[PDB]
Amino acid sequence: XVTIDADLMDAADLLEGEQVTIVDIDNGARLVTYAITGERGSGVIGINGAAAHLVHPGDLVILIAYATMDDARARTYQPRIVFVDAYNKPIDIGHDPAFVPE
Amino acid sequence: XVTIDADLMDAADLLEGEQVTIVDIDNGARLVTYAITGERGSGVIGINGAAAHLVHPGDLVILIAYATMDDARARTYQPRIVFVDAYNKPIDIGHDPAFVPE
Amino acid sequence: XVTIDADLMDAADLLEGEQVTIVDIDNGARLVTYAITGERGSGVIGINGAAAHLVHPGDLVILIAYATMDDARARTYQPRIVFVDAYNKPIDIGHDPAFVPE
Amino acid sequence: XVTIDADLMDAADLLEGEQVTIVDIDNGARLVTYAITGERGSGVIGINGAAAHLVHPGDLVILIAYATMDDARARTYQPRIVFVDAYNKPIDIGHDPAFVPE
Amino acid sequence: MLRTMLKSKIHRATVTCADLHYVG
Amino acid sequence: MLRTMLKSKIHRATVTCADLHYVG
Amino acid sequence: MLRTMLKSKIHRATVTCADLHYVG
Amino acid sequence: MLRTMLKSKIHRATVTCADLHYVG
Ligand SMILES: [N+]
Ligand SMILES: [N+]
Ligand SMILES: [N+]
Ligand SMILES: [N+]
Repeated sequence: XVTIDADLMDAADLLEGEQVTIVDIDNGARLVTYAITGERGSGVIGINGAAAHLVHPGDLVILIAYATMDDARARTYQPRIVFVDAYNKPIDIGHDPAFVPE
Repeated sequence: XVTIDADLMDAADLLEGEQVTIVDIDNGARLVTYAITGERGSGVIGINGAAAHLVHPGDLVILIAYATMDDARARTYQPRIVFVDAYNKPIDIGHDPAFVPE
Repeated sequence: XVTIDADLMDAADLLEGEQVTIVDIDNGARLVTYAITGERGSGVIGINGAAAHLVHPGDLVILIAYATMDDARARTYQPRIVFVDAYNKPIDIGHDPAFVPE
Repeated sequence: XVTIDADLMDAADLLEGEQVTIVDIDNGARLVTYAITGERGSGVIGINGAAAHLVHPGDLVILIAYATMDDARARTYQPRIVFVDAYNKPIDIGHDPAFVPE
Repeated sequence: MLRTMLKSKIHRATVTCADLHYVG
Repeated sequence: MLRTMLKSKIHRATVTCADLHYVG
Repeated sequence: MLRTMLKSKIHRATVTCADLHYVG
Repeated sequence: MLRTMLKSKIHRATVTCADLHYVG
């Protein structure tokens, strides 16, 4: 795969090559791939190759990465949660995966 | 995703954000997501977003988390197994994934 | 899940609770679960709960576990490969996942 | 599973037994297995067992392996990307998963 | 060497709600 | 002992393109 | 750096029972 | 903290054989 706007990768603490799970709100597909850096500021969320069987243009998707860490660290760990607008621009960054803005 | 009663998360040694596999007894669906803390004592098992394609209200589900650990530790490791009643209240906590109460 | 004859778990270096992938030769199903110790010498390969949607009695299955390890160790690592007969008794143990006896 | 030409395993930094994800360009199948060393220089990409339900001869596939590593290392990590020709011979090796030759 | 081991199980829990538009 | 924890989420993103022949 | 490697294989085992209500 | 990163890719490889009874 998935090509992500560099701005979105930075906002979400995703590195080029980092494993990424994609889930599709529209059809319920779930798959695992890796991030590819997309043109900064373009808003690209591009699905390449095999994954285009499961994800289609215009779909609403969630992108997820996981970390493995010591138990002690996991108890204080804070995720990077990035809410985007209709143009895939980051409008809110926080700790709560269930937070919705406005 | 999955919103879990805080009482159930504590009983099962699940942290907010911890990866969780869900398997559905009724339809056989299997998916991977993360835990979101639900209102303590409410009995909430809530399926949010994309996963609602695969899991439906009233379904019986199993929630599973895994740990990675040194071989030496794994030989003495004891899981946290939480059996719940019809209202998602914890009625038994033990080491045996196959134990059933009464 | 999957209940495995203790003899088979020992032969394959599987611990109780260890994550296990099951693939089904007959129908092509692939799923991830954990091992439960079965009665020693019974030959039990039991599929419990949700996984019984995908795996049926009499199916031929492969059981797989993975380890995570340092690059240096992985270059010399030797898996535990257990070939079984029609009664799920271990007849050969070796290093080669592609080896077939007789 | 998947039997891979030893030349391709070496080119891609894959060890015998290393976990491998296969995605199928033709039908969109996605599965997880491990690498088996194939005859060096033969161009073999062989799908064995259960995975032959999902992958068929003549399909175009992508083979992927992942590593787990410290955050500091991940920021400078460079993958091994192997582009092959119509005969599964390596024609380009680089760092960019999205690079296409000529 | 690291093994992956079961650490938590909540079993035969009843899903109380399931909807595409709920976030968490 | 190691836990697997959510670390990044980008949510309700709109797929801008999706095609079998694009590589990245 | 960590690799994920096959460590155990039991192959062409015959499933002896498979039922939705058995727990283990 | 550990990240999971792509380390190997072989792409647009052609499957030369695929059969249920071959072991490896
Ligand atoms: N959500
Ligand atoms: N690609
Ligand atoms: N069970
Ligand atoms: N095999």
